[PDB]
Amino acid sequence: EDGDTPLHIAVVQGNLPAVHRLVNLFQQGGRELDIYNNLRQTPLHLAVITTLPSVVRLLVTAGASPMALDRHGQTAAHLACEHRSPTCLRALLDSAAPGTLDLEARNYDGLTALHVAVNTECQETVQLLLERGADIDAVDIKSGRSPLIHAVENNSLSMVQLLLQHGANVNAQMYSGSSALHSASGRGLLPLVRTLVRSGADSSLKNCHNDTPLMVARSRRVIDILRG
Repeated sequence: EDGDTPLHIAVVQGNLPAVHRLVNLFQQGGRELDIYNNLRQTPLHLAVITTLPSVVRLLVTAGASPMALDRHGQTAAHLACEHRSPTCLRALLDSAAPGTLDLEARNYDGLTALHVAVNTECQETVQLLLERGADIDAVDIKSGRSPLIHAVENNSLSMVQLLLQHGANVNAQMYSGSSALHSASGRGLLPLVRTLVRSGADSSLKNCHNDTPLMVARSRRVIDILRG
């Protein structure tokens, strides 16, 4: 019955025993576990949102799909990252059947789980995604920016260091042809300029305006770093 979502309720109330009972009942009647409420959430979405790793494991092992989309096109993985929940992300990645979970999934905004994680600057979720195969250079359709460029624009030295550590292309360019270094240089983000240059950033790379990171240097201190 419409407005009847007993499994959704059991999840939000954190009642694992009830969830188990209901999962058994659903399976006996051929009912899908990926049933939507009026917010377009499945019970699995709710398990991640509530931060219940044990429930996530039960549901996924029982056949709930990690790829079912919510209202904003978020997969379970996307939701674990926006909720800064490494344990739920771990539960999902460990429980999913081989070949059923794709970390390159794009939400309606166009972002991967990695983009979302970097934006929260949660080091734990970023690390785990990267260890499990997430494409570190993936570019979302909206901005054409890699996670590294996102990190530089957010002025997060931690994320910049973490991504470079994991093999990120330091010379990736946006639609306009600007790189991470153009951004750091133009804004005078000294610690970032130092980190990018030592990691191999190309200071001669031209954008669509024909500008190089050297030409947009905000101050003499930046120029000094760029030139060594």
